[PDB]
Amino acid sequence: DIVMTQSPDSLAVSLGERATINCRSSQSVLYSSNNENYLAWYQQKPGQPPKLLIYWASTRESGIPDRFSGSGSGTDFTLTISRLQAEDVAVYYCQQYYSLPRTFGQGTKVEIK
Amino acid sequence: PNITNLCPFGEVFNATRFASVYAWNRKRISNCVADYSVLYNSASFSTFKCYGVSPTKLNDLCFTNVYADSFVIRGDEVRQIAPGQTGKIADYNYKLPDDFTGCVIAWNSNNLDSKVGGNYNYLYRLFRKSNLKPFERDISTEIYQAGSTPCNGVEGFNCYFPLQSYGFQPTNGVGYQPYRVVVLSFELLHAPATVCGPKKSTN
Amino acid sequence: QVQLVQSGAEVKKPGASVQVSCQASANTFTNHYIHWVRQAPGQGLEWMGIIYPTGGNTIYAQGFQGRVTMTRDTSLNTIYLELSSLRSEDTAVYYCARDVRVDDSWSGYDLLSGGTYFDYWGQGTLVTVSSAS
Ligand SMILES: *[C@@H]1O[C@H](CO)[C@@H](O)[C@H](O)[C@H]1NC(C)=O
Ligand SMILES: *[C@@H]1O[C@H](CO)[C@@H](O)[C@H](O)[C@H]1NC(C)=O
Repeated sequence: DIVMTQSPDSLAVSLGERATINCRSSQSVLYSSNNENYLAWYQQKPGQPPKLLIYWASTRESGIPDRFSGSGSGTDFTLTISRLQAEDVAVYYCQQYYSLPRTFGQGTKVEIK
Repeated sequence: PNITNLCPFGEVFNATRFASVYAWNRKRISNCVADYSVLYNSASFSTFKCYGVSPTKLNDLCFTNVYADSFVIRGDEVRQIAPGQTGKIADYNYKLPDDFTGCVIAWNSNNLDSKVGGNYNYLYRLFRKSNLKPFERDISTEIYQAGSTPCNGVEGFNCYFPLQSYGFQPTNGVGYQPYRVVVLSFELLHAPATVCGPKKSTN
Repeated sequence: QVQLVQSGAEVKKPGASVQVSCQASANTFTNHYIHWVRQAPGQGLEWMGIIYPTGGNTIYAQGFQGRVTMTRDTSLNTIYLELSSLRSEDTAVYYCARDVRVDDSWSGYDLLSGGTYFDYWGQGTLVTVSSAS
């Protein structure tokens, strides 16, 4: 049932460096007809609700800066955050919208230095 | 004024049994006043998805024929039932035309088309010589050839029985439960006919 | 000027009924589906169901098939819960996440295909259940 678990449970990121968040699905979300990889990436600060960052596999939604990036196809996908300098400490959720019931990831906490 | 004969939509939607996708049935709705507003307003249908003609416009536009192609497919495979899509159901079992004018109705059927112990009575084609043409009701059941060597009409290496079973369970996710489908592919032709909307006569 | 708000915090006894809900601007949310997402404080997100706002066609997750029913109100385009048989596992926040339908091809509604992704979320409505205050 599109069960899901991120490879990195938690990672300590040195400030200003690049950190990757691997995110593996149990079943491939790639759809043959249009060939768009159905994943989206979310981040929620404590208290606040999650905010989408990348809506397809790669392209980022309007309003977010170009710091974030994601790539991949099939089942292996990664969110690469570049130059982690701001207070972007949060828990990062990747989720399938290929089919119901929309199994979100367990979430991984990013830590500074 | 009023309808002359209500169409047999109850015979299709509320059918006692629904055929597998590889042998999808087709009910030729003909010469009847069709009420679509009763179907649209229903809260059971988890997917209506009218193409070409808007759903509310249906009740005063009308055609020569209406074919209610019906089958059973798990929920995540429902998107393949549409023009231009590609996939196992789209390629090997049921291909809609690239230019299409219909309404792919669907609804959850966990309580009807499944039981506590599961159900293996639904089949789907996993191998074929080539892609289907539109509305190609191919009910082939011969052993599929996957190589140069002959299969000797029997299962073996490089030889697979073309139809496999869904095999549902009540523990499956909501997207993986059995969703029935009805397509309603409209048609025009040289001969006029009036499978058409209600009278709408207030008096 | 935030354009999506919830019904505020709720507290209920086990076995009671809860009506977490969110009212929104109908001018733009006739053509967007709207989900419901759970999160326990220590666990991650969880999925509850989808509601087509006008027609009210609904799909629930298998884990809550016999525990929730969700309604509509076309005048306000607000949606409600009916989560019953509350228990200690039910303490969680409830966001009415939005969707954006991508395809202009088909008219009508499809709860399995036209969902796509969660572009907008409501403020958290934390629900707690306990024997006594
Ligand atoms: C429908 O129209 C005709 C009468 O004009 C006839 O078939 C029948 O009486 C009408 N329907 C009912 C329910 O009477
Ligand atoms: C199927 O049966 C139910 C209850 O018997 C009824 O409400 C519904 O209208 C029927 N389906 C159609 C298409 O009329």
